[PDB]
Amino acid sequence: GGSTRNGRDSEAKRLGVKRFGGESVLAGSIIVRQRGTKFHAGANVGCGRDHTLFAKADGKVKFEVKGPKNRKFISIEAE
Amino acid sequence: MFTINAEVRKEQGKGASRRLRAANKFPAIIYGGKEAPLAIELDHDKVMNMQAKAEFYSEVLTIVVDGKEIKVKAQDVQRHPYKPKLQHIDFVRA
Amino acid sequence: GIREKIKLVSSAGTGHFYTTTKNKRTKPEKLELKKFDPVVRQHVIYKEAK
Amino acid sequence: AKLHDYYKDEVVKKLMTEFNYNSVMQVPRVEKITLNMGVGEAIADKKLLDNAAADLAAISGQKPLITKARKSVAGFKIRQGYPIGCKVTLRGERMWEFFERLITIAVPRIRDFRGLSAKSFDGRGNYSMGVREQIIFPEIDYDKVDRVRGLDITITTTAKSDEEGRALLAAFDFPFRK
Amino acid sequence: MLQPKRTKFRKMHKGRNRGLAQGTDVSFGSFGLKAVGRGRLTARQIEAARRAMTRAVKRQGKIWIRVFPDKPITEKPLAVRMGKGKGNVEYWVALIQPGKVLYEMDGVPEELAREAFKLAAAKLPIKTTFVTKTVM
Amino acid sequence: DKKSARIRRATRARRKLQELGATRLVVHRTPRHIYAQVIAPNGSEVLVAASTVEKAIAEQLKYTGNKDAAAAVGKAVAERALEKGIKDVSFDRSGFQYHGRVQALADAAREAGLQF
RNA sequence: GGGUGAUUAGCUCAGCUGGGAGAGCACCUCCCUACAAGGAGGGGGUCGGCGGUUCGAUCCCGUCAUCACCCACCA
RNA sequence: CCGACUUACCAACCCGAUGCAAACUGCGAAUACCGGAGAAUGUUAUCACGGGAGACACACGGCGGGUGCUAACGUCCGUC
RNA sequence: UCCUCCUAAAGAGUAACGGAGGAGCACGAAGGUUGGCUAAUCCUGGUCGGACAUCAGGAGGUUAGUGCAAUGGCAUAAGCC
RNA sequence: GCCUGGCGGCCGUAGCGCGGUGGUCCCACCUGACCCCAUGCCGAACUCAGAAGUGAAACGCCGUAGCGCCGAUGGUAGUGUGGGGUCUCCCCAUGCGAGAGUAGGGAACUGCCAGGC
Repeated sequence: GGSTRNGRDSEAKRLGVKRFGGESVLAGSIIVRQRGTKFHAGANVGCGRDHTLFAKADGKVKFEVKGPKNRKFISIEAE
Repeated sequence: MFTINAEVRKEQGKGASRRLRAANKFPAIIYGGKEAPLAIELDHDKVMNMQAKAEFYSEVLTIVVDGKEIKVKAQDVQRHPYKPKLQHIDFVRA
Repeated sequence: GIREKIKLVSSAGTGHFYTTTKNKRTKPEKLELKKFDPVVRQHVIYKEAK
Repeated sequence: AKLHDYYKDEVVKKLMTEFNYNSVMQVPRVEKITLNMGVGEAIADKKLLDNAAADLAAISGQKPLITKARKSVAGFKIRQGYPIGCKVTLRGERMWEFFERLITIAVPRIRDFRGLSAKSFDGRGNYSMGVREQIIFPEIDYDKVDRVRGLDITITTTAKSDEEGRALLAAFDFPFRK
Repeated sequence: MLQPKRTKFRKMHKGRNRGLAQGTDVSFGSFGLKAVGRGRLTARQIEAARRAMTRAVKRQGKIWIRVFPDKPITEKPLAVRMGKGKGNVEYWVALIQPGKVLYEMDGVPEELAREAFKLAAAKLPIKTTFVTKTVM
Repeated sequence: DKKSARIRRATRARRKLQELGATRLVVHRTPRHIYAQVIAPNGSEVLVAASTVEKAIAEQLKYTGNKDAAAAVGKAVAERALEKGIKDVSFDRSGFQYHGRVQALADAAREAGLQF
């Protein structure tokens, strides 16, 4: 050719894995270049159309499978 | 196919399968007929020479377990990929 | 490209003009939409698009 | 309603009180007539079929619809978002009011009338009773007319049988071809 | 001889053979030939073996071949220094493993099926062994 | 059916009023009867229930689907909600259009002390 | 093999914007005499193959089939 | 106005025999990788700022893959 | 130089002048919002429709559609009105 | 208890077809619209006053291997660790252990409440 380029996959890899947390703010399911795979639940209200679980808390991230089509939901855990 | 004898087994999987298949015994199972599955060990003497004849799969077989004799039929036969050897066998109740 | 940047006048006669990217010389369609103003900060009608 | 009040008791009794029938609402009834008029064939002139839908006030008493096409197709110069007809289709109240006007009064104005529907029944009231060029319904002071104007109409039911529908279309006066 | 007419991809991993795969049981007929080792199989070898069985059994019975080449493989036409991408595909190849039944027959005598598979086995790169229906 | 395509028009709004949580009023209507039933956030218990099936409407109203019968349930669910001490929370109308007998129930409840 | 281009009426091609196929010569036929000629009509195209992108693919893309030509350079 | 003969002739849709996929997924592991509470042993091993570097050219043996003739004291990478 | 689908081993990182397809702009609308809607394709039947239009019913199904290339999301639709 | 209906719990074994059945109560056709209101067309949605007729369409409940849907046992594949060898890969000991295939399941379970019996 020409070229097949290869390019890059870039960094910015997953943060929303296992029981962990922040200290002042946590975005416990934030992801790049992907949308509509994860959702937010509980009483704390996360982000809009992206449904990322956001919290202003010292509390840890909760992972659940809930409702119709056993969908992936995210919340804050009580301790 | 005249009556054969078997014994109950509790140790199982890979190493116990290969240690049973030591040119002396085979693993087998009996299932169906509204009763639970039973795991058994079978001596190599008769069963291999019996499965040489097509009547082994088209006519019922009598098996002794715990001294008591019951009727079954042959259903499936698992073989070895690189030697002429028997790996495992299924029987269904009647 | 061939579309190019263009500035709009306002019905308030502002010195500040509103910018968009829109064709005039080969495919004119004009623009009138109202936007935020820097003089009293309560919006003005940006119109005509030359 | 004044058409069904007769049909629910006085006729079609062989599917209401005779063998295998004890439920009186189990026989089919008329509710819809598939009257349609297209405009998307004149898509290169765009004015030829602009006011055709405004002169259907003798065959449909209802207000027309704007419509859109089913698929974008190049040899018909049409986009999916573009208008294709005008609907004017009668269902319910203005359908029974048209069933009292079809084949009841314009009987001295026919050209041949050899039987209308003869085949192509299936289960959904598939009785095609279109005119093949119109005869004009009796009306006050008309004097100028056009060529190749007519309508296509099927009295489609919510049914599954046009064998039982042949008792509905024999409960009222309708010709058939012999 | 023996390759598909359309392909989604032609540049492929050569890969290695696991020694297992599907096979062992005869199910198109009553007699067959089994691979009983590891090696490499081509379409020219399959055709040379087909041409061998048709001298032994002639028009008698039916003959089934459950085997067909596994991958396209790239080659360059002259002896050469490697580089500047892979070459092109003129043949397909398969890796065979001991449990693979290669050929099956039925409407023929057993002593003829064994003799025909002996004649066909002479066209193949490895030692091969005769197999029966085993009643099941 | 003649209800599933109506219920589909509330799924998004139900999930937005899920950000305020709390009880659901469950206003429901049929041609002959009008209903309201305050349910817990988990569906495991009810607070108060009122309908045009009650003796305090069924002998007063000429038809239990009438506009004044919806208002009569409105002032009945309110006097019960006030007795159960229910405060300012969102309204729940089961995919029905508010203008009509649903608004007649809601306005009669507002004058009877329902916090809406 | 590696590379740069192309394929439309019998023959030589026009038309390479993503919008329904065209000229000259021939063919066949009439007027002119027996005929090259002059004139007038009549007749046939998967516009190379197969998928893909699309409202739409001769046309844009990928890959073959065929054709024309350059390169087997460094010691 | 639609009929009859032939055909290892084809086939939506469904299925069995049969052999299959990194750029396919209507099933599906073992370990690895990280946070929090807590204990035991330790070379205080830690993380961070300040003074000084040197270095960014490497080979081999198992494990597992791509690449080559599953050739080469071959080659490109992961893993320890 | 920039975007990924694979190579990649279900931490990150990551190999071929390897394999496949793109960006250097367009969209005042495909933008905000209230309410409403459900595809392609294939089968049959229906007026002036003559494989094919206008439309009626079925079968079918995260096969349509979304500025633009792959993967991911899409019915509460982000698709269309 | 058994049913009629509502909004949920759970995220399908619960479905569709075929068959059985009710309206007494509930409910959906259905009655009437000229009325308060409306349709990119419409008494379809919605509106407003209902009960002449119906258990049909629809609807709830239920039965049943035609179809959709779901799969045990053992053996096998794969794998973590430590040891051995006749080492383009295999063995022995041992924790974990699929998927297809076979037998089989298959037409739910139900929480809270108003009313009918």
